[PDB]
Amino acid sequence: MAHSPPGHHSVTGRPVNGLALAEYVIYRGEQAYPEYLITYQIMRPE
Amino acid sequence: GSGTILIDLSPDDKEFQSVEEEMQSTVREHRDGGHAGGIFNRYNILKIQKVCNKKLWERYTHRRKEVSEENHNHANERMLFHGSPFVNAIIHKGFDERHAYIGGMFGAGIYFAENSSKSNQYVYGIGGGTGCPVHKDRSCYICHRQLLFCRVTLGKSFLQF
Ligand SMILES: CC(C)Oc1ccc2c(=O)[nH]c3sccc3c2c1
Ligand SMILES: [Zn+2]
Repeated sequence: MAHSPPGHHSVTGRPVNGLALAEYVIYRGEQAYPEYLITYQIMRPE
Repeated sequence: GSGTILIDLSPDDKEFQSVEEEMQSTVREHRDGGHAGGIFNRYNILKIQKVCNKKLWERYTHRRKEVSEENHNHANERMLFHGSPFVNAIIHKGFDERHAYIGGMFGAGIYFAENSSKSNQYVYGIGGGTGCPVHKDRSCYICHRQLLFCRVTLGKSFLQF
């Protein structure tokens, strides 16, 4: 596992002409808690 | 005896409903046309469980306070999706360096998405791997998938365009 950029706790990947929302990276496992376990199927478009 | 218990939420519970809405409302179309995560506009939610672990919760709040104090009392805490073949190990033992994406665009760390459909591309591995274990189908509409909806401390975040 790499280090966070000096002076930072995380990285934000800002989204090209898009409807895309952000992605994020932490370099310490302690900086996330798995609050909810979601069980699901993807649904075939009609 | 990891210390982890799972509590089922009723579909009638406001907490179930707000988590489902964040899951459904953050689906988008992907540039791979569904190659990694499958072709879909929405999910069938089968179950939502609260993950309860005193030790792992205290591990989180201890680190949250360290970050907060380095950042004018601001944890910059988000609720974000995580998809992984290792969700079972994560809920029992917590996130650690073994859940890191070594080949990630933003370096070897643990990745989270605002888009549920982005995290869905990783449930069966990097780029969807070989898809569902039963049918080897990245777009399987039969097999049950799991995503984590996670509390994440960002603190001071480096903005990469
Ligand atoms: C592509 C990258 C910039 O964004 C992401 C966004 C979400 C996730 C995720 O939910 N799980 C996993 S497991 C390995 C990588 C990822 C991942 C990567
Ligand atoms: Zn399947």
